[PDB]
Amino acid sequence: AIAKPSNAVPFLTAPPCQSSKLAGAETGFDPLYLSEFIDLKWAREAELKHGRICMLAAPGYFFQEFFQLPGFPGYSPNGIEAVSSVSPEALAQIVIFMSVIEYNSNLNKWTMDTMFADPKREPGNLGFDPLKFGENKNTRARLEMAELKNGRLAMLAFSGMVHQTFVTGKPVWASLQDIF
Amino acid sequence: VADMEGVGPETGNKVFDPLGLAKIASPETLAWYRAAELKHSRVAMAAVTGWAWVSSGGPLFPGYLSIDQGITFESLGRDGYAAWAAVPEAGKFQILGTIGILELLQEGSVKPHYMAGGTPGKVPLLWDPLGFTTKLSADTLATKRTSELKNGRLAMIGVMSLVSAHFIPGSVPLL
Amino acid sequence: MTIPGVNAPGLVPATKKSVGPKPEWDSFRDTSHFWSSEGIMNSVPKV
Amino acid sequence: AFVDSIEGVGEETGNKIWDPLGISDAVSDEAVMWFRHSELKHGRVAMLATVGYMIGAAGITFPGEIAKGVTFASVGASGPYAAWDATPTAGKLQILTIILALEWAAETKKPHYMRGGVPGKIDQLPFEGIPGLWAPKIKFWDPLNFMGALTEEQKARKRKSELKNGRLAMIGIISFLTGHNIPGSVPALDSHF
Amino acid sequence: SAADGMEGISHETGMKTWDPLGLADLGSPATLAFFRHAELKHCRVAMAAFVGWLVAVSGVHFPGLCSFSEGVSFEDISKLTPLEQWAAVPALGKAQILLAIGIIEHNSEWKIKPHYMAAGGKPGDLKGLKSFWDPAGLTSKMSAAKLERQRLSELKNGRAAMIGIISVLIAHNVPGSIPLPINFPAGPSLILPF
Ligand code: CLA
Ligand SMILES: CC(=O)O[C@H]1CC(C)(C)C(=C=C/C(C)=C/C=C/C(C)=C/C=C/C=C(C)/C=C/C=C(\C)C(=O)C[C@@]23O[C@]2(C)C[C@@H](O)CC3(C)C)[C@](C)(O)C1
Ligand SMILES: CC(=O)O[C@H]1CC(C)(C)C(=C=C/C(C)=C/C=C/C(C)=C/C=C/C=C(C)/C=C/C=C(\C)C(=O)C[C@@]23O[C@]2(C)C[C@@H](O)CC3(C)C)[C@](C)(O)C1
Ligand SMILES: CC(=O)O[C@H]1CC(C)(C)C(=C=C/C(C)=C/C=C/C(C)=C/C=C/C=C(C)/C=C/C=C(\C)C(=O)C[C@@]23O[C@]2(C)C[C@@H](O)CC3(C)C)[C@](C)(O)C1
Ligand code: KC2
Repeated sequence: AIAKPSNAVPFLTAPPCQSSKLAGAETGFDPLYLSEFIDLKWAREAELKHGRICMLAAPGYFFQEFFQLPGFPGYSPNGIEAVSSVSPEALAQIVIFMSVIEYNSNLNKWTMDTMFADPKREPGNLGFDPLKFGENKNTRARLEMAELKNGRLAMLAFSGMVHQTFVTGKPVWASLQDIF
Repeated sequence: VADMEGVGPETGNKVFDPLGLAKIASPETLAWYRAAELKHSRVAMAAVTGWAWVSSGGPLFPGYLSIDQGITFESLGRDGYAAWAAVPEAGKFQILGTIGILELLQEGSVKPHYMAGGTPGKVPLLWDPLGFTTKLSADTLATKRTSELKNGRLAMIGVMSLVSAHFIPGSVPLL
Repeated sequence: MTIPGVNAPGLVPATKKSVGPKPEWDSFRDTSHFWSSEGIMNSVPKV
Repeated sequence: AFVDSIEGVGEETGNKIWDPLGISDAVSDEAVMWFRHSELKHGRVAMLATVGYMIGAAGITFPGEIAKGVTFASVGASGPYAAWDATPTAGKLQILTIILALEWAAETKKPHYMRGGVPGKIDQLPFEGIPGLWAPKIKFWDPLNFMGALTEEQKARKRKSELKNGRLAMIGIISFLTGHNIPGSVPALDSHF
Repeated sequence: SAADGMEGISHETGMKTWDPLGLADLGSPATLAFFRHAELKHCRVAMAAFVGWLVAVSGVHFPGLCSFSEGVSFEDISKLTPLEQWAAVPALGKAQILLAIGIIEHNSEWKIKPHYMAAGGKPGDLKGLKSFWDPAGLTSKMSAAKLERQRLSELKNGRAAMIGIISVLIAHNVPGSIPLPINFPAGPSLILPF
């Protein structure tokens, strides 16, 4: 006889995230009720950032076994010994590129209040849309939900790939094809 | 059923359905049957003409079939099954690939599908691209379609007779 | 790996051990996880 | 759905609902939809399996080369029972994944069968209406549209016949498997199967 | 879709816009203009690339030397496979070739003020860069219908060319892709620019 059950876990009360306007809110999946504690916009900003990183990582991890950047030294088909073998001053430059992007995108807005101090500033809307898909507002909801779901699936997929490589010692495709 | 072509005065000028297969057919099922009949008939006509041309002497292709393997059209064998076996497997594969891409184009390029409200067994992609027979009347075109169906069915019988002569030579007369 | 269903049977019949004499209470008490000195030590998580 | 409306009543059990154990009286009419969907699915899979098993027992097989080195006769040498185990794992996975696509597309259709749709009516075109996916519009059931010539009463009678033959096929396929596993349990089976 | 007035409908797929995945609907008219400009750029680069690949396979080369300093003759470079030719071009030569290309691209985006991602798009329109496209006025003899036909032929030929260039580049590297048994040249399928 729950008054406002969660749409995902119907034997629990509705979390605050369920009654919100961010995308993907209806599922209402929050058994631990972390939306009540954590700021909801700040967590969509983190969710989207993590999903974007992971959905760049998972294709990268899965295809670096198959393909090599032509002539690159220290290449290994599996990502872990690949990062072990690759020269440190390439990983350093990658990290510097990421840090430069993060700093310049989040200039003067790095804290839960300073970020989203501006009411316009939306969760995860950093303004990166060169091709301007966002001008078409009919499919904006579809694209937002698809980005969210794909990012989440990519987080889980990259975690699975990395831990399966830890288990087996072999790259993702080799480990998969040695099951069947 | 009677609206469709193929019926002629030979079989009593009525539909030849001894097993009653047309009675369980929707309009579309009839379209599928007609398209299959047309394709089978023309394939059989091409096959029987090629087989007769090869087996009955006459001109043959002049050059080589493969420089790397050095197989001449003369050395293929000049008989159906053994010549087809002696053709290189790559040649067979690309012949079948050409036919496959042709049929995929036939299915996905003609917009009114013969099953979904189109003419059965028409190939606007490939039929007289320069217009050898385009200005003729509709009545002559229809009776020529009837001729196509008739002698194409006779060609079905001919090509199956050739196959049954190859595999069971004591069956057919002659050959 | 033996994927049950595709490269292996879905369910293998279990070993029928046949009906026979009973065991002894001491026999299955000096191997229990709670009433045996070594059974207690074999009940600690390996990890 | 409601145990009544459904058509499966026949003369073999008298013209009444055959529920000896009252399974239908202890359900909320939501599960009767699931039972007629599952009954028809079972019957259809069972008759396909029955004709396939009879074909295997008779020994008829395709001309050859199921795989690269394996032949159809060789992989069906030890009757139909061991044929599945003998088939290549890759082709087995392709059969399983095409069936997965079919049975996922059938479930994804909006009216469903439990939530107010016809239990048994698999969607004729499972793979259409899916954004980002393309299939060549070959409808799953009755691709050639044999059913266009049938009127409402004729197809009702044929649905009755479908249910009867599917039930009989369920009995038959279980008879085949049980007869193999337990010799002499089904006396009408020879050494072929 | 948004791709009806655009001038790319073929006669091979039928007179319906072949967008099976509906990428034209997803995005703005500016996005679709970007897609058209990218398609025409890929088309043009692929035509030029297939002609260059045919030239490299044939072996015809300029009479002269690439650099008077480095011992790199065109005769010397012609003996390598088509992509190792570019790999063997001097670094400074590659740098200034890319400099010219980048200057052209920047000026195409700059001086053509009504932008392709803007009102009055003109997506593939690079005329406006004076004396760049058709300096000799060859198309000047053509009327509107002939121009439309030539544009459609451009898109068709370039689409086929960008299929063909990838085909020849991958056919030897992964054997069995193209059913033909012609022994394509060896070498990479992808070269880093420097
Ligand atoms: C989380 C992201 C991520 C990270 C951390 C790495 C890290 C690494 N990759 Mg990379 N990689 C990624 C994604 C990633 N990759 C993706 C998505 C692909 C495409 C399948 C590749 C393909 C790839 C290959 C083929 C190779 C590496 C290799 C490497 C290593 C050396 C760096 C290098 O050469 O990069 C090369 C980077 C690329 C080829 C492209 C990266 C794509 C970026 C991340 C996309 C972002 C830009 C965006 C799409 C553009 C927006 C356009 C807009 C303005 C219009 C290093 C461990 C090398 C290796 O195996 O070393 C052991 C190597 O040979 N990666
Ligand atoms: C007593 C007796 O007989 O025993 C027989 C019985 C038995 C056993 C059955 C035997 C056999 C086999 C037989 C009889 C086989 C026969 C096969 C047969 C009769 C095969 C025709 C093919 C026709 C073709 C290819 C036509 C193409 C036509 C083309 C290329 C056209 O486009 C036609 C057309 O351009 C025109 C000309 C003019 C235009 O206005 C119209 C168009 C554009 C459409 C045996 C072994 O022989 C012995
Ligand atoms: C005697 C004794 O002691 O024991 C017996 C008992 C025991 C052991 C049980 C036995 C067994 C096995 C049994 C009973 C097996 C039964 C098997 C069964 C009952 C198998 C059905 C298949 C149906 C199919 C494939 C339907 C296809 C249907 C198709 C392709 C269609 O759609 C047809 C149709 O489209 C047309 C052409 C057009 C329209 O006009 C109508 C429609 C649209 C419908 C034995 C061996 O008998 C021995
Ligand atoms: C089936 C199989 O397995 O393999 C098959 C298929 C497969 C794999 C695809 C293959 C391939 C490759 C293919 C087909 C490659 C195709 C390449 C292609 C289609 C390349 C076009 C270049 C055009 C250019 C440079 C034009 C410039 C033209 C310019 C700059 C003009 O000025 C034109 C002009 O009109 C103006 C504008 C004004 C007029 O006043 C004057 C003229 C007329 C001059 C195979 C292996 O070959 C065969
Ligand atoms: C209608 C069907 C058909 C088409 C549309 C078609 C088109 C093209 C095209 C155009 C895009 C090219 C470029 C091309 C090239 C080659 N074809 Mg091919 N071909 C077709 C049929 C056959 C058959 C039957 C054979 C064959 C062969 C070869 C050889 C091998 C030469 C050698 O090995 O010396 C080469 C180089 C022979 C073969 O593979 O022999 C092992 C062989 O028997 N083709 N073929």
